[PDB]
Amino acid sequence: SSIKKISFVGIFSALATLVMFLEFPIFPQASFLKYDPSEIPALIVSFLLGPGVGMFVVLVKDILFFLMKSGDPVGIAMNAVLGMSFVGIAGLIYHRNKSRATAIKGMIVATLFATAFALGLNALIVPLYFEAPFELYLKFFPFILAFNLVKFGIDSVVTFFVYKKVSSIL
Ligand SMILES: Cc1cc2nc3c(=O)[nH]c(=O)nc-3n(C[C@H](O)[C@H](O)[C@H](O)CO)c2cc1C
Repeated sequence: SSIKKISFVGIFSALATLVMFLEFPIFPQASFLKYDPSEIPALIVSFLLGPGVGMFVVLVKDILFFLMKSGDPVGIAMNAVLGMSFVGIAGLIYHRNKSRATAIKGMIVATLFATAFALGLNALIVPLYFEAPFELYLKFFPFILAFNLVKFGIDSVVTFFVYKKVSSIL
């Protein structure tokens, strides 16, 4: 039944939006970087149903969060762009031969791409957002690499240990 999958997707974008209110800065200096575990639900959906569906969960969840927090379109756009890359790369790698090996490799390749991708965009957004010299991005660089690494690392480890316990329940 597709309605069982629509239910699953609709449920998991609702939890992805709720859990986002738990955001907090891991680094008090780079306080604009806030961690939230909202992509663990999307990565589960990506793994159990397809990369495109998991990315769709990230977009629905961030749209809903922006309407409730309209004060930050820049900081939600970057979360949306990175979350869909991370959960997209991981699911595409993994679905070519569903196993833990390509689940593990899917999340590592996705984590390192999203982090480099973050560094490239965080290189272009930080000076504009703070109306500051490129100096400041280089000052933020060690926090940016460390943060998007811990964020998508913990999201990978958590997802890895939970998402087949989720396939059993279905
Ligand atoms: C300037 C700016 C840069 C951000 N950079 C990253 C990033 O590089 N990697 C990431 O995972 N999240 C990043 N975020 C995600 C951030 O936690 C999210 O957008 C929050 O809603 C910002 O308050 C960034 C946010 C902002 C505002």
